[PDB]
Amino acid sequence: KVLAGKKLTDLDPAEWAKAQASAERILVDVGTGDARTAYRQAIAHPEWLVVGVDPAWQRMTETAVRAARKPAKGGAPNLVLVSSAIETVPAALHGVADEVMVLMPWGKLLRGVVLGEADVLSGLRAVAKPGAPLEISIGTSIWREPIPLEIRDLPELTPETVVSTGLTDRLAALGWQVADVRLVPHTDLDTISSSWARRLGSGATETVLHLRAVAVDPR
Repeated sequence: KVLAGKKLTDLDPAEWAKAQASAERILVDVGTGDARTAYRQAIAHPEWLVVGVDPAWQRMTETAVRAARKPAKGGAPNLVLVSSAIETVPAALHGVADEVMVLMPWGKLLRGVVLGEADVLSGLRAVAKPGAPLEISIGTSIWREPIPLEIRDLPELTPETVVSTGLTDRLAALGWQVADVRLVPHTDLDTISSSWARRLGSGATETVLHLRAVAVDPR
């Protein structure tokens, strides 16, 4: 269930309850990578319960080590790294998110987002409270060669194609009322995708497709 160092242990239902009650706000990152991005949201907002959810738990191990240390040594006790896929999220993670974030997704998470697949979008909808925003950010440079296999068979997602492909309708039918979709050129990449193999301040930027939606009633 939950990362505790380099070992994943079980999270006591009670402790998971107190942590929720104790938090000003709950933020859920689906698809976290090595989870440095989730770690920094936790450091910047110690009162947020930041929850990183992703099946590939071995990659979040270093983040978990650094987060387990004492406060003065860069520890972050408000960071919860959950080992789970979004398509079959456990019932304890149902309706907890004040905000759901999908920051530069890869693999199935990325493909399900571009295609508007029921299992990914409903899993994302399952974790959110009514009114909670869905923030999806995808770097557009994934559509230059070589285009990643998980999306190589699709056309480039633009603000205009999001509507004409019916993605905006599939989102609304699954409980996601789209509010805004736009391209933001020259976006500092360190804002939505940190990494322990990357140094902050490199100033690397990219064009990023943003999509905000709000959790409503499914059809």
